[PDB]
Amino acid sequence: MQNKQFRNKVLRVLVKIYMNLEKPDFINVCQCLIFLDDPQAVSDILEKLVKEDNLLMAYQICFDLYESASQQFLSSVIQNLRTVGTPEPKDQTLKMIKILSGEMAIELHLQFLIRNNNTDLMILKNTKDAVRNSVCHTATVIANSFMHCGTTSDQFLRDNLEWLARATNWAKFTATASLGVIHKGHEKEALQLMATYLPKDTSPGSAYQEGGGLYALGLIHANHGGDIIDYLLNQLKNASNDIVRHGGSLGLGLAAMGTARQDVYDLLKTNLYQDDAVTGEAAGLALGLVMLGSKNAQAIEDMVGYAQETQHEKILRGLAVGIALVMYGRMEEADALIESLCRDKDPILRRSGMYTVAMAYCGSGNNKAIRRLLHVAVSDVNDDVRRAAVESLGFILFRTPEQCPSVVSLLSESYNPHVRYGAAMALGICCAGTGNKEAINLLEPMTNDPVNYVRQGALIASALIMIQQTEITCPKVNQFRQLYSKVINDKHDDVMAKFGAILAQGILDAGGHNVTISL
Amino acid sequence: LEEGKAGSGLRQYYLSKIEELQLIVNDKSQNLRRLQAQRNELNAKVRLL
Amino acid sequence: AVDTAEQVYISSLALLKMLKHGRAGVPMEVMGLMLGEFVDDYTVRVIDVFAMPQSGTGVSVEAVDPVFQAKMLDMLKQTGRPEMVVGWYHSHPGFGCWLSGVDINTQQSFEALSERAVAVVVDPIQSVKGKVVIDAFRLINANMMVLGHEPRQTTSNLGHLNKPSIQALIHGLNRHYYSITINYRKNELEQKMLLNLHKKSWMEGLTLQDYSEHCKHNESVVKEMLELAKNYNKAVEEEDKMTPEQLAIKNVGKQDPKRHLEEHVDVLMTSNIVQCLAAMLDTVVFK
Amino acid sequence: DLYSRYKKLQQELEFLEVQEEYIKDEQKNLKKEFLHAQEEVKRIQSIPLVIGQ
Amino acid sequence: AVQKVVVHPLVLLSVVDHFNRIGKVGNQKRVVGVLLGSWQKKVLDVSNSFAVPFDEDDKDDSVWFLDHDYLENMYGMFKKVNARERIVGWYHTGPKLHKNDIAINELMKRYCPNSVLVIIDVKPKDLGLPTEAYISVEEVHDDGTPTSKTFEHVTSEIGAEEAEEVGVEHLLRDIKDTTVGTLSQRITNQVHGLKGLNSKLLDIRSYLEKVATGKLPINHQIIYQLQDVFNLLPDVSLQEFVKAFYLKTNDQMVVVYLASLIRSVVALHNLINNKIANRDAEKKEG
Ligand SMILES: [Zn+2]
Repeated sequence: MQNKQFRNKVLRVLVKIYMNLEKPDFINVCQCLIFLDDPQAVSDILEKLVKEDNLLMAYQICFDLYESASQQFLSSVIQNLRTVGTPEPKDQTLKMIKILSGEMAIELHLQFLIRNNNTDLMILKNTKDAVRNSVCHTATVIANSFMHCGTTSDQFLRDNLEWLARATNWAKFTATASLGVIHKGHEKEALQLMATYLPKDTSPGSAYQEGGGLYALGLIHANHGGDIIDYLLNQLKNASNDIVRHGGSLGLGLAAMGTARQDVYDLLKTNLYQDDAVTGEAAGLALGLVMLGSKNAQAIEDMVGYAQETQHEKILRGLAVGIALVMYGRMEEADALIESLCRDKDPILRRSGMYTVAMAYCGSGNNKAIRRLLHVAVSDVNDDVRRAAVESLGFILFRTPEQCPSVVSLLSESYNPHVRYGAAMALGICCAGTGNKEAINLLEPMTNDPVNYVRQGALIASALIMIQQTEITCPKVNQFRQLYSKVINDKHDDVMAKFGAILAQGILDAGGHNVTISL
Repeated sequence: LEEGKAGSGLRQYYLSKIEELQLIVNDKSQNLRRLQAQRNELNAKVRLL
Repeated sequence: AVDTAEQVYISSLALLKMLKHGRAGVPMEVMGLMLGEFVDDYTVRVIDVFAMPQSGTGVSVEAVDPVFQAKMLDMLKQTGRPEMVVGWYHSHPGFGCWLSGVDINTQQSFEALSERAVAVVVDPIQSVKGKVVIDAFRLINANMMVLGHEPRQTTSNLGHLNKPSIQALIHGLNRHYYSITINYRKNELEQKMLLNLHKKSWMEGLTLQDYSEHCKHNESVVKEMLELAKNYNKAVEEEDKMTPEQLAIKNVGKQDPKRHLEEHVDVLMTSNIVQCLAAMLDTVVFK
Repeated sequence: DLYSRYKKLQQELEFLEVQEEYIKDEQKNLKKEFLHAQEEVKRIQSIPLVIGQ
Repeated sequence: AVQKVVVHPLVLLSVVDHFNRIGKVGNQKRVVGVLLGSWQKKVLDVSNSFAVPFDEDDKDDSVWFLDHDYLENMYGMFKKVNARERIVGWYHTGPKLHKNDIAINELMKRYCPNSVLVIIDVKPKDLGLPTEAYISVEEVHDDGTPTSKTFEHVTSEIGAEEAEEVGVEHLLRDIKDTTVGTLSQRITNQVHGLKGLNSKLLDIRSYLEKVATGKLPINHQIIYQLQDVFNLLPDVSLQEFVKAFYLKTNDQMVVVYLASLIRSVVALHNLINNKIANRDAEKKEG
């Protein structure tokens, strides 16, 4: 549990030993460059690739450094490597060009993930048997987006058109967004596929198709290098009501995540200056994404100054996530900011302090914030910070899966159902991708209670653990059978309990058991 | 030598006594959280009332 | 054909006006009008709420005097109340908070101007003083019977809307008659003014007056409560003399619902007033 | 592994030590809620009532 | 005539509305509201109230603007909907008593009966009770000064009859009830010294300032009773009260025996179940 005051020096002095040896190792330069993130520690290894004249060894370090461990440090190292070389000349050019591409991973993932799919008629037929026209209509298409993610399988949605556009509401927006979750990584078939739906009059009666086209396009071009953002500014400049603003703000902000461009900041501010709660919520969600690591001076004070001067709540949660996601790596900085903003009279901003401190203290590097996290989880009378409290606890304690259920086992069966639900989200996020049974043996008391909240979060938390698990290792028959009885027992259950039930069933079937999640 | 087995040996034994203090804090957390489950179950019971 | 997820904002103004109007909520039918401002589609805020004079006819469209309504509204317009009417409220004592045919007819007639037409029915007559849970009512379109009833998004708050779970009125008359969620709002001026006002409402004038009253009543009046307290203590100890026989015979199962412990703990808490006020007398005697 | 158990175990020392003031907060707050709900269900019992058999 | 009054928090929350419907104009002066109540009984009971547009002048203090038609129309309609409450007086939100208040109150002294005056604070930072009932009666002065309107302080209490307690308790969900015992007693016994410290310390500084730097007679006659009552406790030698300390300390001994003995009775079930449960669960576990 280092404080980063000496770890970076110990690493930057222990990386000088392998360069003097007979051969350089990759595990130490990776495990150091994932923490120190210093430009002076990469300028040597990026220029030694030409001196060593070894092509095969650079592909691994380039693949994983360009893969993860940085976004803006990659945005700087791409031009640092762009400056090196010509403004073996013929080989270094194709090397430097082909290493920063990053689309080869999308091609191979699209290839094996295009030839490894496994679909069954029992799941989708069961969804059509349990589908309702009001609530779970979005659950069926979000589960279909989960199972058909990456495989671009629109043939399931090509069966009939009377099951999707039968109701003019947000269900079509979630259907087109779910379509954006189905296919991803397409520079021509995406925009062409969206334009081919109604290229007749250029006037859709339902704007949710256009808003879902912009939001879905932002889902497709997430973190891509061939962004169409330049065209998305001329398309967002068009005057439209709550669909180009909302869907265009979400898609444009997601596509411009990490760029820290002042242009999207300006047009985003003039997009939120209309005092509307929905386009301001999307403006906050986009501003938090695009401001990753920027830490603008007047932006935080402008948002917190914009918070208390309005009565809407969606603007307060949108700016809450907006000022929450912007805070990354400010452990030594946001102490007075979060400590000062913790005593605010607004419960929404009180949740924004914990959501903000969640990503700031990732890595279990601060045992102090938990004092006020659990202290406001138990002491405060409003259930908003109580159910929104322990998400930061799981986000900081995601390292150890065993230590979480020992301290959240009391929160499994808490006083109010809100701490039970937020604690269910905590068990869902802390034990995800692992095999710890300390939450699984506690899932049985969570799944039976007169309150539908703890049942919904219990089915979601149970759905986040059973993924990527074999039956011969652990007896999962209990939660498989009790999870399968919810879609047949939906007649005697609540309307939202079946929503979270089939929505929880779409988690295991996501991608046909091929794709998973990792923290 | 005679340090890792003797000096670090008594340091490890002192670490075992620290594990005894963490067993007092441990079982204090256990019985305090079980009594916490009793009060939570009673106040939750009158909440069911 | 479009619907959103609306939520009615309720401040302490309309709440306390519905509490005084509930004190004046005689069995006779009463009338009221809610005011506010419409900022967007899916939010509604009430600020101004007043009462209406009673009539022998009761709740009806004929009882609403347009020259009196528009007169009082104009007198609110010449003052610092630039808010238009947002709905009308009333009381339904005894027979439940549901709406009769006359109420849905005057609601249908009064909803021609405002598309929202918030309706609230307060009934503090049979409601206990423990909870003041109130519910807002809505009118559904008669042409929506073919399509879904309520295509309202954000189905999370319906769990909070499931608190009025009476098995006769909500789903006993839920056809063509639904409801909407209710939330509150409180700024720092109401929080500190009303909080310090209630703490002061439970405190003294100078806050030092009634302390010595009990500090010196411990020697005059509380002595009787201490002797009687010891009479209950001994009155339980006379059975606690018999307890070690049963506890010395069976030791299996519990048959007496009395605990004999927490009551004596409470007796000790009432007995600690002498200890806590002894230092108070030490301060009054000292300085 | 042998000498790493000390400093690795210190993280468990802090993780178990941080629960002290937490369980203090729960045991001091949940009884205040216990008397809140206790007096709330106590004040429901009112003197004006009907007598049956 | 009137010994005490009863003021409901509804009118003070209507002052919260006075601070809400301002509109951010920059005036925030002493907006005068028409106080309503029940003058029939000897005790005064405020149920609700309303306001009237009131504006003064910047330089000249003697400028005051009221309305008779608005008062007779709001009072006429309010009496038509509820005839159990009538006009009693008024109240201003200003923290300072200006000279023009005799002319402002004089209108409701002529047209209305004897009006009570209530001075409150625009900012709820004062720890003391915000409501002070000031009766508008003329008193004869001993020094020979001409008879003028005098504002005598009448004690006030903030209580709710049936519903406002429930509404306030539901809207707060943070305040606690009486709850006799450890916490509600020890909090008063901790913060009471500040509750008297801010009052006395806040008063005797400006008092001592106006002692030497004072003119325009402030009724120095009452200062003799002030220092007289202050000198009515001349540091008693505590000689006679020793036996009283033996009595209160003997009651302390009674609380000692009750605590030790009763807790010793409570130790029975714990110090028995700790053995009979652990040894039987242990011997029967395997
Ligand atoms: Zn009736």
